[PDB]
Amino acid sequence: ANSLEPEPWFFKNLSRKDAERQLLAPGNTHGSFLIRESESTAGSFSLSVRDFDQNQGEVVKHYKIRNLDNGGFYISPRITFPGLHELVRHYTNASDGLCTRLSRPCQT
Amino acid sequence: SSVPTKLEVVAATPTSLLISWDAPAVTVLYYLITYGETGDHWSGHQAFEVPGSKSTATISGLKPGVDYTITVYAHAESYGESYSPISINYRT
Ligand SMILES: [Zn+2]
Ligand SMILES: [Zn+2]
Repeated sequence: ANSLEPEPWFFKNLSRKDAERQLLAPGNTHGSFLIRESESTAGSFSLSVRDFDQNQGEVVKHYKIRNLDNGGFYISPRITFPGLHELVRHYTNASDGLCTRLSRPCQT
Repeated sequence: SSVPTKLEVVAATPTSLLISWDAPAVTVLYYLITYGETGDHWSGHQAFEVPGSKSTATISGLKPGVDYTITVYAHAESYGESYSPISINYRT
């Protein structure tokens, strides 16, 4: 309800690959995350998260945030949320199946 | 124990599956159904919602000769934890 524009973790029109270079910029580590809106389909969001290193190389994972008919969102069908704000605080409390706990907004 | 119970395929073509399950006693507003090739990581599965009043669903656009894992998640509230999911495997 326009409440995403002040969020430090929200990035408007940001592509998957721009999310990766953003999350690999200096100042980020595992847990660094952003939510981005898809550039083609307005209203469909992704979660991008700086993961644990693999084989001394940096890793960034991506998750589709899916849309409920009732307006809510979910990543895993085991737990659904009324908005992105509750989704973000839930995965900041625990990884709960994500590669890593959300720990810090992506630093620019 | 899971909600729903008795997930089974009840029809198949090389590119689609119809699934049905035992109507639950408990309240269900909506199901979330995921499907994808067995072995693939869950974050790449497809997913879609069916209303809590249906007890069947159609999954289409599949590739023939592939092992799919199909999981049904029942939600008793608008938002929150699902019941324990129920899951089956089937090859097209
Ligand atoms: Zn039977
Ligand atoms: Zn595969």
